[PDB]
Amino acid sequence: TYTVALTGGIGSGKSTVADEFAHLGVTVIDADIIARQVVEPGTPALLAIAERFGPQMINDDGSLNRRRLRERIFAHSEDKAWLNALLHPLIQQETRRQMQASTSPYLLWVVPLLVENRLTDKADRILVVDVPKETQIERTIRRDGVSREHAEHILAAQATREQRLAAADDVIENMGSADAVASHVARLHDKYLMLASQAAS
Ligand SMILES: [Cl-]
Repeated sequence: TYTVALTGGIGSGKSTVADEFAHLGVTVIDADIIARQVVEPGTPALLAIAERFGPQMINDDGSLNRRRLRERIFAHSEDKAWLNALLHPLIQQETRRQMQASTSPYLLWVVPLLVENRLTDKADRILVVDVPKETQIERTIRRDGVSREHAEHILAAQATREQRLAAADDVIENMGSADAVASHVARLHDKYLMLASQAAS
């Protein structure tokens, strides 16, 4: 199916742009959403994690205590392989299920932190969600609880803003009034619908 890659640095806010495409009926595939789904309350994988490592892995509301799991892996790198063997098949299965269940004219792929292959290996078009560097820093602090200096270190190690803008086919600035961002999404949606029709001919 016709696929648009949604990319953006940490602190771009790109998940809110993805949500706007979802509101227009577009299937959104996001590895971070899928990874959370496979360890949701009541899941066999969450049970296995808690039975191995302890009841602190489960919050009062039944969900995974993510910090407790990161602490376990930080103290015991030898458990990474077990956790991968548990979760990887589930993530792959759910990714493929979501792809096969899609009936929309095109798909939006939310590009993860790790970019080690050309985006065009999966995608027909690349949409970058751009914000000023100061905005990236502020949004990273507020979402991850890191210091400003830590945020700067994270950003310096990602692709630069100029590199991301140059690689894009389209750019959406995730700034200003939310209604204008949504109208910009709607315009890009129309472009992608037309490109999907052209590709299908
Ligand atoms: Cl194109």
